[PDB]
Amino acid sequence: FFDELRIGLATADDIRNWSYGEVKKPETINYRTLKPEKDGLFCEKIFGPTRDWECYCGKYKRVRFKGIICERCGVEVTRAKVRRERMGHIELA
Amino acid sequence: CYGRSMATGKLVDIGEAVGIVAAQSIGEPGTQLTMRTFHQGGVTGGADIVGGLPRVQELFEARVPRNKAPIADVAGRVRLEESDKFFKITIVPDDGGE
Amino acid sequence: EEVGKALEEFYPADNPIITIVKSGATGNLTQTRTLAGMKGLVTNPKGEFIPRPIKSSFREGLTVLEYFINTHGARKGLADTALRTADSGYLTRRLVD
Amino acid sequence: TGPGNRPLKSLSDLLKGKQGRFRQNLLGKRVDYSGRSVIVVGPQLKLH
Amino acid sequence: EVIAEHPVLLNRAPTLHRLGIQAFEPQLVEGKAIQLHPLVCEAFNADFDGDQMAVHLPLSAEAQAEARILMLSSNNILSPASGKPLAMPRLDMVTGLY
Amino acid sequence: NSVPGAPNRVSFAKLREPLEVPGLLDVQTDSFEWLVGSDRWRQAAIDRGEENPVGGLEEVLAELSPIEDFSGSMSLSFSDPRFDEVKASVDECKDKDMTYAAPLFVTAEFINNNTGEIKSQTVFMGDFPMMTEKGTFIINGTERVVVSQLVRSPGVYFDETIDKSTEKTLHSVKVIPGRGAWLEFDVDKRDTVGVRIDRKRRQPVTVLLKALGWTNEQIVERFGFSEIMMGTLEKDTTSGTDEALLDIYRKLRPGEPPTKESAQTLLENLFFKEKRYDLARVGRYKVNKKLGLNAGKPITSSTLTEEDVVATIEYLVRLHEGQTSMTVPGGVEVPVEVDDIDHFGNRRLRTVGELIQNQIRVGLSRMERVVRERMTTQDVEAITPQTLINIRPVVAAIKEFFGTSQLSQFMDQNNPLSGLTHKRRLSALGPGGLSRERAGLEVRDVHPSHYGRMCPIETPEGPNIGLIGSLSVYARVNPFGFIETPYRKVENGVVTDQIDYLTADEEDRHVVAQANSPTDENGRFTEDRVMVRKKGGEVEFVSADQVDYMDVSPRQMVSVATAMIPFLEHDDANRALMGANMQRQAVPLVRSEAPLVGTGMELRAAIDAGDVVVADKTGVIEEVSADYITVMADDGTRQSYRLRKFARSNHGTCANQRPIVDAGQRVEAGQVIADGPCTQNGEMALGKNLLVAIMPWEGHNYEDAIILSNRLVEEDVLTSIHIEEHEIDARDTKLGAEEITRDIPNVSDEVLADLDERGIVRIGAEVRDGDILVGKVTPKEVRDTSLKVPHGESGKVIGIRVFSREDDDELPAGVNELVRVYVAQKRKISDGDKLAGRHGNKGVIGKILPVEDMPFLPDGTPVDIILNTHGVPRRMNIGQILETHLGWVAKAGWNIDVAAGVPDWASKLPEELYSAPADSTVATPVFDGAQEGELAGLLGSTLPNRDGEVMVDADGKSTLFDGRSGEPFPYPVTVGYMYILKLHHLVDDKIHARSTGPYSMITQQPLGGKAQFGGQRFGEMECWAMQAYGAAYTLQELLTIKSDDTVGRVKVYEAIVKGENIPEPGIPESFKVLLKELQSLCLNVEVLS
Amino acid sequence: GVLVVGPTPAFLDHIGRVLPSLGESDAVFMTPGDFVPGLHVTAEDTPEAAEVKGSLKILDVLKAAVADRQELPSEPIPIDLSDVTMRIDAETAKWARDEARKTGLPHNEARAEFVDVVTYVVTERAVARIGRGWLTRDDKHAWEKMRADVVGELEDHEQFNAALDALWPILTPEDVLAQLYTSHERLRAAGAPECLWRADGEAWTVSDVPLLDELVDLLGRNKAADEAAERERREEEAYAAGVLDLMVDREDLMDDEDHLLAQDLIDAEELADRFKEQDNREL
Ligand SMILES: [Mg+2]
Ligand SMILES: [Zn+2]
Repeated sequence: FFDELRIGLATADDIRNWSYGEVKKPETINYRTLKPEKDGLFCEKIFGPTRDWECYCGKYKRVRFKGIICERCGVEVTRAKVRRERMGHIELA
Repeated sequence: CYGRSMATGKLVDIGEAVGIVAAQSIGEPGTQLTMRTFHQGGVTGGADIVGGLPRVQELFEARVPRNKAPIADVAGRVRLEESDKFFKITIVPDDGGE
Repeated sequence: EEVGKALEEFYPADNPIITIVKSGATGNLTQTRTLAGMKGLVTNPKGEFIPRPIKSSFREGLTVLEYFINTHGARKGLADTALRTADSGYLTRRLVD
Repeated sequence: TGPGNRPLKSLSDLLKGKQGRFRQNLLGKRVDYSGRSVIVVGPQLKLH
Repeated sequence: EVIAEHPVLLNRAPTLHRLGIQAFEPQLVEGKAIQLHPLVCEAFNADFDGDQMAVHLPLSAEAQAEARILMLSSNNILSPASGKPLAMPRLDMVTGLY
Repeated sequence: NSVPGAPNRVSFAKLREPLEVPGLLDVQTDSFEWLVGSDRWRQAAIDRGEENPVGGLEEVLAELSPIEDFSGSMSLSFSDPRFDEVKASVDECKDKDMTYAAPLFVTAEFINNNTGEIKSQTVFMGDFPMMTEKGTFIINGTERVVVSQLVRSPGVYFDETIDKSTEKTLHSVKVIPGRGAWLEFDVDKRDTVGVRIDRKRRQPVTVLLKALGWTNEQIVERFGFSEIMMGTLEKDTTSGTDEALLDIYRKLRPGEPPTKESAQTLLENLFFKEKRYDLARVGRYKVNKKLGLNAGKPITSSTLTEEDVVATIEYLVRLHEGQTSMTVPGGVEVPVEVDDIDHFGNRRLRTVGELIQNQIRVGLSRMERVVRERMTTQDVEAITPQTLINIRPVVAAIKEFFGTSQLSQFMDQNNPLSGLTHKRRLSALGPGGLSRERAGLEVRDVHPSHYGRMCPIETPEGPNIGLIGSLSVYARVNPFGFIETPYRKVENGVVTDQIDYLTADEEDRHVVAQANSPTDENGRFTEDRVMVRKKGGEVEFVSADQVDYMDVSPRQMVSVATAMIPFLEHDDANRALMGANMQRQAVPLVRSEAPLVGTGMELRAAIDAGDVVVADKTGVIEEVSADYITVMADDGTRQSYRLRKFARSNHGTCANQRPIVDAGQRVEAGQVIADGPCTQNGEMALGKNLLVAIMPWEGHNYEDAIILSNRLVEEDVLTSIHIEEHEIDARDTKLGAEEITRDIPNVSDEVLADLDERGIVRIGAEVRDGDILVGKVTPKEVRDTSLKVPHGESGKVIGIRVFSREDDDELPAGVNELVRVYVAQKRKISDGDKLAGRHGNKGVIGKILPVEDMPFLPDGTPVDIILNTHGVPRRMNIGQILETHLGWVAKAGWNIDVAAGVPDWASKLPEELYSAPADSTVATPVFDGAQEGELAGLLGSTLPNRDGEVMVDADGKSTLFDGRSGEPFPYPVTVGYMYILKLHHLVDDKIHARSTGPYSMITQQPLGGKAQFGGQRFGEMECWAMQAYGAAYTLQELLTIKSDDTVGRVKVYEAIVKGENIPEPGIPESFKVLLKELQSLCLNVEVLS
Repeated sequence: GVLVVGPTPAFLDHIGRVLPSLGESDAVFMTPGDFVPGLHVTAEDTPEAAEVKGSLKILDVLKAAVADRQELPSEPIPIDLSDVTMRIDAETAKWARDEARKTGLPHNEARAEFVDVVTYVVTERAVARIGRGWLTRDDKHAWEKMRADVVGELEDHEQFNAALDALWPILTPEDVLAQLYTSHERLRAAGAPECLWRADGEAWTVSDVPLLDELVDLLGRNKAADEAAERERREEEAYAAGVLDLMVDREDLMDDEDHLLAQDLIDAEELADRFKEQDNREL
């Protein structure tokens, strides 16, 4: 367990550490095909799958094997709603 | 400093929440006490004395009583004068002055 | 008051209605007076006193007017018993805070 | 001012209101492993 | 074989103090009403004119022990407000012993 | 008696009833008659009423017609409503879920002023629901009650009050119509009179006066006795009539382009035009008698005026100034005073007919707007009413009053009396009265205007105390909706036999006496200082010459469920309330038994309710079976009464009728031919007489708990039948058809054995939680969503009610079939079930004892119910002791030994009460009944037992034996017979438990409730109590592993089923989302350790 | 209530010896010089200037005395901002003073109308930069900078608001007289004679007390002061709402029969209105 709780200001270093990618593109989703966008809002290429176990590409959609970084999308197939426990970031000019 | 526990009868333990017990013990019998009349509207019944839950909320908030009375600022003796409807009181200190 | 006095006197000690009281099991002598003596004065819905008292007990049986004017304060006690809980809760939440 | 006449939402507006982990429920939790019934007396019983 | 030595908490609302929740050892009875010792009925403020009661069950050893030790009715004989006993002879018992 | 087959029930009554109990649902049938303008009401009114009796439909139409257009060219008018016979009957409407309605037709005439042509037609207005002779409506099968409404009558009401801040006594005035806008006036905390036209900004008062065409000379001649009103004048920057109308049209229509003619047409077409503002005849009459106007005149003109808007101000101003007397310039003198708001001369009753009138009015207004929309868009002289008229709106209003309202309620039938008190009910809630803003504490109280009009006792126990009540038994309703009660006219001190139905306003003007007041020679009083009421309920003793009226009977101010409580003057008021409201919720028993000791108001309460069957015509009985009864009258016409057998009430109870007649029986008219669920020989029998001993036992009757014999379980004494209804629909899904079949998906064929060909369950079979009832397959190919027995339910399948579309009878949008399955359960009294008497004595059943260990009498008779001593005196309900005594005196007869004269305790007894056999029945009316002299010596008589031994002495006590030990209890115990009631509060309906199940997926806790199969609320106070013990792990457990933590409850279920240590959250879990979103805000957070 | 006027309260010594219920609860003694709640300037008599300031021909002065404070700039007080140009002139100030006089409302009441008119004036330079706007928004939304400069200038205001306070100052009625007696052109500017002149204004006499009173009817009030009292009232009512949320719900009851609760007889507002200090004093 724990005993104490401390806060403080966050530099760019700790954030660059927390996030595993970069956000660059302005859009949420695509209506047509209802498939998420890329490199922007609703990261489907950094955090992991759309819902779970998949990648943006569907190249990998099975449970037997996990962690194989999609050689197309560079994606780690896993579950448990990671994209809710995942923070991106940007390096604004 | 707290003392013993009234439930166990033995000296109180370490970690025992003794503020919640106090709140409960004081609040539970709050229905056995007088209160402010429950009527929609009327005259302020505080003209007469009302000294139940009102007095208790008063004290626990430490607001200024209604039927306030002054207290001795310095020991000594008293000199009492009465005009029409006004009381004057002068305390003269036994050792000091002013 | 005189009736309650004369009534706790007149009654023996082997009586059950007095025994259950003086034993601390239940009850009061106010109820025993209301039952075998007189109900006495009753309240308006304002909360004031009706100066015409109920000289009848729940043994003699109450007249129609007496019963009607007792109902006044008999309904005014079902809400009080609820608002008092909200007041108590206010103060208790303060103290627990 | 978002579409129409509204104040557009914001990160640090989540917590000024009822929503957020910081606001206290003042309610219950409708707990599992629980029940309700009517009580009768048993005088053949021990306190425990 | 499983209802044994496993306590259960009995609660009755409104709960204005801690004796309104007490731990008890279950005795399995035929029927659909809960049998309640007549001495825990002044804390609970319970009677048998229809009143209901809620039952909660602990699962973790820690909570089982907290019930067996802190909550058990054979330990909360007294009020944590004046030291007075609560689980003491009421009306029938009183008139019998008197 | 006065009823043909009246089983004799001797009475201790010492007073005579100069007025019989009027009808007890004549407040729900007179109003519907009025509405539909039946001929009965027509005659009744022509007797005492105008010579042009208009109904409620007639009036609505007359106010609607004639529908002229802006061009005053073409006009439409309605008249002559007319009802044709009902399509179905009550029983058919229920069997088929139809509605009890009659077609309504109306003559529509269409005039054209251009050409003087007429196009009359008898147009159809839709089916109109009808009020059944039992005072009910039938809607889609269900019996429903339209409960009356208590509302503030239209008129002017002046209310003094106190300013929250200045604590200054001020005044006010409010004018409220039946339809239109309000008009208020005030005298402010600064002595400036002002007005609040249509509850808008408070502008001054002289503004209005000018807007009506008044010159300061007039304002100063009418007024001028005052100096706050002149001072208000002086500070009217808006001097000038038209400037004032501009001010008003501005405050009302602010900014938008004004106009003078628009101004006058607004100030006129808001108060003075009788289409946007109406004071119904009652408001007009109130205003007139209040202000001193239009004395003895033809009230025909029912709208506001300009003289009253001035006399109102004048009244107000002489009020603020303490003047008690007023006189309008030309009116009559008047008292100046404030007007109470709970008083019933100001409160009035909207009966069912008025409610339906109003909703029809709404529908007709909409149909009128449509008529106009459709009248100036279609070639003239070619448009006919049938083209101008679309009835579809009206029906909706009707179909929206019953189907979904608050005053149209599912019928409250746990028993005949439950439904008969649901009809004489007076509700202060619903659209038109106080809804939520005034549920306070001064409207929920009793008012001396309730005497004879509203019961001071019968009011439910829940949240609607003081809001809902029940009408008295001798009370009726004026045509203006004010409630009336009768009194007897005293002339010189001698009670006349003449009746007068007064209302509160009239009553407050005289001295109303009491029924028990003595009389010696054709009326004159015996005493000199007789007791009476007065204006403000001020009971007083006064000389018998000051008296002007008198109450016909005691029990005037009580209701049905409260005139059926013997020895009520011996029971306090809260426990009498309990007794009534528990006598409502009493479940019918298999075989019913009527009280030995009762009241005279148990025969009528069953006749005047409708669950009994009575003869429509004198005659003999031609055939008697369990279901049908067939009578041959004297006229030769043959009647046939069909009886309800094991039908389900709206509350699960049974509704079985049974005949009480033999073939060849010369019945009279009004004679009971069948008994209902809770009647015996035609009188309410809601419970049973039981042998009771008032004594404590070995702890098993502690704190209002009580004990029983196993006899009441062997002989099926307190047994009751309960029926349940389960329905399933085969509705469309767009993937195929929801089919009802027996080829269920793969399941045990053993479940498919009690199912008939069509996959529905077979009558006579017995069921149990989970057992299939009807196999319904919704397409996928096929799934299994069948109707299975719920949790904690079982019984025999009585019968079935199927509704198909292959008949096209009727089914809602998208349905193809409905199946209703009924299941019955015989429920015996059991440990936990609630039990009660008519006196508020209630309790649960702690112990059921074998008769061999029950306190028995020297004759071997074991008592049947043991009740404790400790609850009687602190609860103040000794009426049950008196009931016990008299029950003994009646089950064992009596013979007063008159050989040596009549004892002095019997000098007031009615002869024919000097003797009676065993199992006799008596009556003790609530306030004129058995006394204590008439009951003390009447306990000695007590005819001996079969062996000559008297088992109860003159004090009410016997000598019992411990059925366990064998020795006699060393003191005599009080024994007798008590009437005991079984209640709907049963334990098979309350026992609820849960370990796992479905959650709410919104708050993500378990659901709340018993049908939802939910959990129990662990609240805040409980958390406090759980902290004061110092218990942290139980609290963690309760707040995480049970309600919210959705990844922990699974781990817990698995742990337990596997038998491993129940885990612990290594680090709290509600924290992570907040951790993320505070980190996302660039605030470093570090869970330390 | 009751009011008694005169030098000696010995007249109020009768109301107290025959009607004590008032002589110590209701009656109020005042002297010509105590009419105002907060000062008892009685000994400060004055020569025949009284006649002037004790007769309704002074009302005119009062009105004009405010007119001598509905002032206009001597020269355009420049708009001290970078990307705009001063439009403040006797032109705009004149337009707006006339507009404010034209609603017939006291000074502090029409402050708001004055300020709104001046904001819609400066809207000119907000959108009339040269021809109109000149930004890529002015083809569909001609008012992006209109209501981003004018709805931001109530925030970039200190200069604007303070240099407005010269032409429509929030007068506390004590100052309008202090700096009406010291000056020498105010007396004539507002219509007053010159006897009224005096150096120290705060040296108040008996004949300036009713004037001080009338000033409060001539000026108005802030109308926006009680803004935190609303916060505290709302939070007290919320605490009471929570008190009621704690209590047992009719559907979670463990009693035998339903009964009255407090949630169906009282609300947060009234439950909170009775735990307030609700101080009370005599009339
Ligand atoms: Mg109870
Ligand atoms: Zn991929």
